[PDB]
Amino acid sequence: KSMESVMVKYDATVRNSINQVVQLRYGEDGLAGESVEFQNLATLKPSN
Amino acid sequence: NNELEPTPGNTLRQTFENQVNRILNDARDKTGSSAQKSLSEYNNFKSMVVSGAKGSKINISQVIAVVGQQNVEGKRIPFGFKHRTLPHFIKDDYGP
Amino acid sequence: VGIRFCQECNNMLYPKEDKENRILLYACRNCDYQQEADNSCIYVNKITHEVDELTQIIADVSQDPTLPRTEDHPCQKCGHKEAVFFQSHSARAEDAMRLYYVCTAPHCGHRWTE
Amino acid sequence: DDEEETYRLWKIRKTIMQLCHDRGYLVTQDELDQTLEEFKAQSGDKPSEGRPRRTDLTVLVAHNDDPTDQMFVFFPEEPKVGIKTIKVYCQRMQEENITRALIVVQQGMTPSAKQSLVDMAPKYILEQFLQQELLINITEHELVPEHVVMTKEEVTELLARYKLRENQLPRIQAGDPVARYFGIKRGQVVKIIRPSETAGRYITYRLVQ
Amino acid sequence: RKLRRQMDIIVSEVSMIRDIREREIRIYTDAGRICRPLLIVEKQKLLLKKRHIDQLKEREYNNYSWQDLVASGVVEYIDTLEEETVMLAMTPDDLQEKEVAYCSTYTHCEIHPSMILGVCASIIPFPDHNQSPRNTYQSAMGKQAMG
Amino acid sequence: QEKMATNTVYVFAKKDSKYAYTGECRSCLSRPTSTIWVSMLARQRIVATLPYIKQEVPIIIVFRALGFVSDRDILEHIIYDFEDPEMMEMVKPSLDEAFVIQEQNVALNFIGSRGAKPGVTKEKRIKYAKEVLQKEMLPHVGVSDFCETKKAYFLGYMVHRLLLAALGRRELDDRDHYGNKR
Amino acid sequence: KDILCRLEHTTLRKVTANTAIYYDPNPQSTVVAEDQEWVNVYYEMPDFDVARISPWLLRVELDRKHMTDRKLTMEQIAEKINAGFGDDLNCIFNDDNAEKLVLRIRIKMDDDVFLRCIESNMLTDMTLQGIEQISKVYMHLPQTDNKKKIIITEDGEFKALQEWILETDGVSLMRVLSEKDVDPVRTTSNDIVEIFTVLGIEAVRKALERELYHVISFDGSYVNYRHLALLCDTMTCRGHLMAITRHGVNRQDTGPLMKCSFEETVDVLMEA
Amino acid sequence: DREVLRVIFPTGDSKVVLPCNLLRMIWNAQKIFHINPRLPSDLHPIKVVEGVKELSKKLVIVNGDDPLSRQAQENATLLFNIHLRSTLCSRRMAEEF
Ligand SMILES: [Zn+2]
Ligand SMILES: [Zn+2]
Repeated sequence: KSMESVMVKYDATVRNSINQVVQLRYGEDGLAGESVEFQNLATLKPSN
Repeated sequence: NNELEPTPGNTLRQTFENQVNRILNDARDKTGSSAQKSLSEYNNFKSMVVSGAKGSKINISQVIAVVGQQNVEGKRIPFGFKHRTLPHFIKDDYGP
Repeated sequence: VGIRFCQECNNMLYPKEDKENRILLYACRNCDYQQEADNSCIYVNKITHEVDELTQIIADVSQDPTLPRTEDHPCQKCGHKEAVFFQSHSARAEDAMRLYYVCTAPHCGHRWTE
Repeated sequence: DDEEETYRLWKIRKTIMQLCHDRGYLVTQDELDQTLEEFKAQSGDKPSEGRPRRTDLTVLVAHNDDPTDQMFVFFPEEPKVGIKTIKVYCQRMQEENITRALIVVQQGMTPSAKQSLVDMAPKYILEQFLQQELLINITEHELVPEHVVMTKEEVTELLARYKLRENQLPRIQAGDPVARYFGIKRGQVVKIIRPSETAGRYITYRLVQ
Repeated sequence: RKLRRQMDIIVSEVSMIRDIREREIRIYTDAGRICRPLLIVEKQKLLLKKRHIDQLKEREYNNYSWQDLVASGVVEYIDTLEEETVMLAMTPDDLQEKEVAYCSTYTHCEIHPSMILGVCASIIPFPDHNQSPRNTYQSAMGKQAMG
Repeated sequence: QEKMATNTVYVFAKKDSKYAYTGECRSCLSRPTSTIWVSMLARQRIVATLPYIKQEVPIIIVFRALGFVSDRDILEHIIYDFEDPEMMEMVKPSLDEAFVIQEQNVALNFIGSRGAKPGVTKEKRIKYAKEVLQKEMLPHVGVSDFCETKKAYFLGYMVHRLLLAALGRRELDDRDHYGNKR
Repeated sequence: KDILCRLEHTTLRKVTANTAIYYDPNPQSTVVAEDQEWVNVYYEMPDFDVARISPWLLRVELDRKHMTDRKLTMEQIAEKINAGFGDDLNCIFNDDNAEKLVLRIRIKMDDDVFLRCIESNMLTDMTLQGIEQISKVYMHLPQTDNKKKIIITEDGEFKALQEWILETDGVSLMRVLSEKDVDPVRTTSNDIVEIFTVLGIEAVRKALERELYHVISFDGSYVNYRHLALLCDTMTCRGHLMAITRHGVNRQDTGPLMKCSFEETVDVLMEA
Repeated sequence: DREVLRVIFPTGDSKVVLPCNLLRMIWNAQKIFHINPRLPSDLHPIKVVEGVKELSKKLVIVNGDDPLSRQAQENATLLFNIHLRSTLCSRRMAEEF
């Protein structure tokens, strides 16, 4: 009931029913949560 | 004989219960590991657990070795009677 | 220490100070009757409760058939082998597992702790 | 006694210097970075019946754009501040023709003096700061992301780019501790830059209401 | 206790409890109290003997029954809060005999440990080899079994 | 139908309630159930919630209304051993709270003032409280006016059990103990 | 351990063995046996036995175990009592040599009644050490990398260090952040409203996100970040903590038909 | 990019959720085109850098030519671009893939 109206608009912005901006891009990256997978950066951990 | 030293931050009852629970959990885990090691390659319990279809290593341990400690509200079985669990046991009996 | 009662009316004594004289006395307000006090303490408060329970526990618990009993610890005065043991009941102490012992014989009311 | 009060005063002064630097006021590197021993030597160690009385501590700093716009920071002598004391500060403020100032209250302020503060708002703006709030810089906490006060031109560009009316933005209330730290007005828009574990970085815009 | 066991002027309905530490003695003739029969143990020996079993095995055409067993002082009714003062032995042949003794002051003995189950749970074969939730499911489903 | 047992004193402890300990005795002579409560207030003093009476009443006022003027007799019914100072220290504030009432008729008027109404006259006010204390207070102990002494003992036992609960000398009664049920 | 003792709330009751009120009319002719041996030291050149001094004596005993566990000083206790109450009590106290650790206190309300009230105030409220609303403080070395300090070495590697951390029962975040040698950057609490009132709204956003992630992933399950982020953003969008209840959701400026379908059906339409 | 990652990810947790699985994709390419790791490669190292640079322009989350839009696009695709550059390193391409 609290979230029922939150929705991705055609601006790719996330707005509620009053058009108030909740997120400027969905998920802060604009990607759907079903096509993503786990991966390794491979640059973070190594020694210099 | 009041020889048990209370762990910092924890009451004497808390550390006594912790030690007994530690001992019993170690026993149950050792017995379960032994039972799992004793399983043959033809055992259907192992064939079901290894493939992950249904059941688990604790299920095998309880079936073969030891059902284990029984807990009420995350604690060992309380004293519903005055100072004992059932009328068959003696008062002030903290044994397993 | 604790309550004392007036003789004239069986009511509480409570303390008053002899203003002209600097001696404490007990005076029951329901009458004139007075007592210069023996108790130079009027109020004491055992905040830490370090007290052992030997006075609260009593010899008749020796007759409880559901209590455990061992021959290991002998009584001091008679040395009868049988002695029933049980745990503390004080809610509020630095310890919670010490055993209170009572001599089991019908004619030796004697008690100890370990 | 006296050493602890000195330590508290040194922390408060350092936090106030960081405050002024973050607000865009000309603060020299030495004033930003002052060792405890240096502050102790400058202001004379023990405060109680000693050289750092509270009135010894007041700060005048100049803005980078214009040196005419100057901030005083006051450190009241009294555990609680009254209308009389605030009127004395305002009289001095008018005599020095300055427009902005802070007050560092040791315990708290009477509501009548708070109302006196807001009554002055179109003329002279005074901001209350409790002593404990200035004992640590909340901006350096790990939970607080980067805050940047936007100019009116930047706000206009933002609203033209996203075609947003001002009320459609996320909001931040004026009583927010970060909004108190940056001295942010009703109607201004803040820019928050925080790291994200999906994108890497994310910018949020809050309207101050 | 002697009068209750002799049924003389105290009905076996009546429960008597002595709380030694609190120095109280409570007697209940009240209705609604749940109770169960138990065998009396005197010293380390049951009061139930081979002659009682012989007479009960010849129960037919002997007018000797459970009421005659009660009147002999062999079995006793005990309710919930009298059990607090009762030392129960799970079985006679395995807790009355001398060992490195757990207890020697046993006062009562269960008839059979399987008497703790209800009507629907008494049809379960090997109920001690199962998980308790499954026993509950069977107890619930037995009321729906057709016959 | 399962229900709590009657005529037996129980002691419990509520979390948020103004009382640290609440002793009660659901009493039945075969009739609707006349529950007295005897409670100990938190930050300590003892008050009673009598049936058909508006508000709490101090214990000493009730005891004096029962006909026991003297503090010795009241504490002798409450405390069975005068050699224990902790019990005296626990009871003392309750005595001090009800000092302003010293006469039995004054106590009866005090109780009647908190009745279902104050009666029309001093005699009807005092009469209503006497009827409530003889008919509605502890009916299983007795109903004939001689039994007030026995009623006093039972009330003293209730208070004594509450004091025992307050001293930690006894364990609080378990409500799900199936022997406490009928 | 020093920080632990400085952080934990300790009342005078915890270190007090027992208390007794005596009648001790004259300074020198005391009721007690040992106090003659310091009463003489105090009254042979009497400190302020200049006005009259009251017949009623208050006498608190202090357990040595608790006294030395918390690194207390009887001089510290006397200073704190005298400062908290002013000059309206005279404090007489022993050197640590005395085996029986005594703090002899002397003063409309009657003398003993006021002195009993003093005792009942001191035991409960004296607040000897630490920060109140802090019941207990636990100290331990974390085994989990999320509580272990992880730093970058000179080779650019990630090295995990073990340092002592404290976990309190009860929350007062501001004064703990004020405390000497407490790390202000990383010190955090699990309370959301306390973080609000201390650090602001973005801090609540992040802390609420962390709490939700912890409570969801403690079971071992995994939930995508986007849903947690959306929940936190919706709760913190309007600038204050919008609880997901009838109050927080129906105080949004939405249509009355949306509100009547959640938890306040008739009242919403009546007000609209 | 390594410094940025070390700022973004303390504790050094390298597991990240990203759209397309580059290692699996490279392995797919290796198997589709029958690539022999035992033989020298014909891939010019300039083309690796140029292809990465041109691909990074075609992954648009925020569409626009304003500086604000450019900054938004960079913040949106920073992590994925860093990962893409790390995996499509010219040396890593020449040695492993
Ligand atoms: Zn008298
Ligand atoms: Zn003996």
